[PDB]
Parts: sequence; C-alpha cells; structure tokens
Amino acid sequence: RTLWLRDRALDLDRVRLLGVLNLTPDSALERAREMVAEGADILDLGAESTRPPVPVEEEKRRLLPVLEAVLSLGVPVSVDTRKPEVAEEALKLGAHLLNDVTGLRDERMVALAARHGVAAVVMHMPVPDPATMMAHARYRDVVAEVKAFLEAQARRALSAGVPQVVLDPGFGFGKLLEHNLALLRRLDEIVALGHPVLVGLSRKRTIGELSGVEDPAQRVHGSVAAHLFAVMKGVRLLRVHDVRAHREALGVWEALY
Amino acid sequence: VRTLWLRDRALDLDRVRLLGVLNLTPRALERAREMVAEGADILDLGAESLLPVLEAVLSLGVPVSVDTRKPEVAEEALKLGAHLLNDVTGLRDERMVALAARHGVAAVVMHMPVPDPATMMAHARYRDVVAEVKAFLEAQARRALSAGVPQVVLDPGFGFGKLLEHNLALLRRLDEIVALGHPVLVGLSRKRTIGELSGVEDPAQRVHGSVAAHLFAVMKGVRLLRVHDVRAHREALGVWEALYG
Ligand SMILES: Nc1ccc(C(=O)O)cc1
Repeated sequence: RTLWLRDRALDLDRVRLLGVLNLTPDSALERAREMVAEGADILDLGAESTRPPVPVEEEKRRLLPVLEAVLSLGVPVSVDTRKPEVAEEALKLGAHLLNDVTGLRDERMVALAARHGVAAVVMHMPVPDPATMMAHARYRDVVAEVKAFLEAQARRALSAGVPQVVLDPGFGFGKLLEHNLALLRRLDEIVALGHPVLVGLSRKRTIGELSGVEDPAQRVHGSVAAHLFAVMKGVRLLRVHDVRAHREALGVWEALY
Repeated sequence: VRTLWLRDRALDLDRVRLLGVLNLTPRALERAREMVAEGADILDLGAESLLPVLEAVLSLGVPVSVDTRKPEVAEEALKLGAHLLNDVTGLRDERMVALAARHGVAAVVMHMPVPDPATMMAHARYRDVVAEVKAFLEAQARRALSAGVPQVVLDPGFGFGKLLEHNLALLRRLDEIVALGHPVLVGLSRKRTIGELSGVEDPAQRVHGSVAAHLFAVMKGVRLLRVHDVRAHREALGVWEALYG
C-alpha cells in the first residue's frame, strides 16, 4: 500500500507521520526543519483554525509565504484548507496533498485536486462549519454514518479524477467522547474500505478526558497511546504535534507488533 | 478476576497496576507521596546494584515491594512490614523462599541465566529463550509454592543476561508467559532494549519507548508494570484501557 504525493509515492509499509505546523494565532521554516529532523514524513500546514471557529477570507498571506519557504526543504507538504481559492495557489506552488476538513463537499475542491493530480483527504464532520459542528454532535449510529459518508465522498472524488483519497474519521469534529471511542474501537472497519486512513488525536479533548490531563500541551502520553491503538487497527498515517515522541514510540511498537 | 496478594490485602488486577520505582543507591520521602499521588499502586524500594527509608515510606499505608539479594536485608524488611519480596536472583536462595512463606508474602521470580550480574551477559546463549525462560519460571514457582509461599509473580527479567534478540523474542511471545497462570510483572523502563529500538542514548529520556513497550505488554496480558515515570504510564493507560476494553 502506498500514498500518492503529487510527484512521488510514499510506502505505507510503516507508519508515516504528518508533522503539524499551525499557521494561526493562539493554541515556520525553523520548526519545519526541526520536525523533519525529528522524523516527520510530511509537513501539514494550516492557516485557518478548525477548532470547535474564526473564518479568514484572505488567508493567502498567512500560508503561501511559509508554504513556499517550507516547500524548499524537499519534504512533502500537506495543505489544510477548505477554500478552493487557497488550495489552487497552494497546489500551484507545489503542495503534495490537500487536506479538506469539509470532506470534499465542495466540487471546486474536487475539480482542483483532480486537475493537479493530487490526492485528497476526506475528513468527516457532521456539518461544513467548525463553529456549529459540536452543536451537531449526535448520531443514530456514528460508526455506520461516518463510514457511509467517507465512502460516498471518496467515490465521488475518485470518479471525478482525484488520483487517490485518504479517509479521516475526524476525531473531535462534531463528536463527543462516546462517539470518538466508538470510532476508535471499530477503526479497523474504516481501514477495511481500502483507502489509506489518516487519524489525528494529538492533544484533543478526548485524550484529556481519558488521561485526566487538563493542559492540552501536556497530552503527549495519552496521544501516543491512542495513536498506537490506531496503528494496531491498521492505520499507517498519523497527524501529530510531538514528532519525536511518536518516532520513539513507533520504533519500539513496530519492532514488536 | 485475578488478584495480587499483598501481605494483608488483595489488589485487584482487573486493571493494570503500577510499581513505582524508588532507588536508594549511589531523608525526604517526598518522592514517595509524590508517586502515590501520580497513580502508583505499589512502591518498589531497592538499594542494591534502606531500612530507615522503608519504615518512613510504609507509614503511607501503600503496599511496598523490596528489592534485595541478601536474605538478611529481606528479613528485616519483612519484619518492618514490606508487602512484596522481589528477588533479583531467580528466587534461587531457599533462604528467602523461607522468609516469604514465613511472613506470608508473595515473591517475585525474575529470570536471569545466572545469579551474578557481572557474568550473566556471558550466559546469553539460549537455544530457545522463550521455552527456557518459561521452564525456569514455572519450576521456581512450583518450588516456591510447595514451600508455602502464598503467591508468586513471574518476571521474564528483560535485560538480564539477554541479547536484544532474546528480549524481542520474549516480548513478542509474552502471552505465553501470562498463560502460565501467575500474575506477570515486566519492567522495561529505561532499559537498553528501549534505547536500541527508539534510538535514545540517554536512559533518563526513554519514557516514550518505555510506554510503548509496556502498552504492548499490557496488550499481551500483563497487568503489573515496574516503572520510573508513574504519571506518564497512568496517562497512557487511561486512554489504552478505555479503548482496549
Ligand atoms: N480542530 C480541532 C482541534 C481540537 C479538537 C478536539 O479537542 O476535540 C477537535 C478539532
């Protein structure tokens, strides 16, 4: 199994890490270089917060400048945006992967991905808006519903020409602890859909709730634990903040499992 | 479910239990109450390669495990109240088997090719390390019990007279040691195996690899972990046990 990165293929015979490089206010090259040094396989840059919600119409000056710089490192770069407007400029500069939190609901995003021959991440979110997503954190059967959505969006994207689709359950996005636990426990069912699967629980509320850690910045141990469980379920792509911690844990885990 | 006998009470193994390490080798019992606050279920004290501190720590009401090769030390520790005897020699000396059965305390049987640590690495030549470790643990356990020891805990002795290849083989088939029916204890905190697999040269900076190895052991059925960073493990287990169960 491999992941297409616009002009190169990354083998998923071992877990690959997407180092998060937030380009927002509260919660580049120097840190990007550090993550690469720590073992990041892909650098995931985002300029608009999807936290459970400030809309930013011209985030081009936020991202593109850092992006161009980061792309000079020679490492694959994932662009996290829900605006076709932003993606196009990102893809034209060299982006290798498009990470869309709105789950490719926008045809413009699908069209662009297909046009540039770039894979796209389809993430589940009950509704296209992060400001009200938590307001819709209710499902008849969350696993069944998230699975159906991911598969349907992936199908829609592929038949449109998108080379490949990566599925992401979207932990924490319009989901309460119970929903995240359910998805984690049955994550193998999403892996069984045949597409590469990506997950990211780094420092999320669910980790805080289960580990009893008040400060999001001190949740690395619960985050590593959740991610190892996901790896055990077949996931080979992880979105993380602490790259070194994960590389160290995986060094042990992959030699044992 | 299964339990661990601790001199005057039983500890439920329905969930993973942590033995927090307190080494007193080359005073303030702060670290003691600190580890208990972090989530340690048992306090492991050892001053080998004690008594004054042991008496102080015991007043916390938390079970205390003592690590020693010398029976003279074990006796005085048991007489003071120690709840678990951890013999780092395979429980080869019938003198400490006698102390355990006499004080009615459980004893840990840890595997090592030979008693002396100065030459045990010269005895890391197993034809089948898993089979041989299993045979040894079972034999020592069968002997200790017949002698009156209330309960025995088995420890594969990672890093004791074992090459990386041996440690890996034991970890990968750990379920086979759990299948012997006794509570199993593992301690990979800061060990060379972790340094080798995680690429971390400084022993004090191996927490992430240690947590990963211990979660793997938990997945294999181990419910007792000897650890240095108590908090890091409690945090990881909070997530792991909620998910994997
Ligand atoms: N973007 C996000 C950041 C954090 C969380 C979360 O903690 O659940 C969810 C989404």
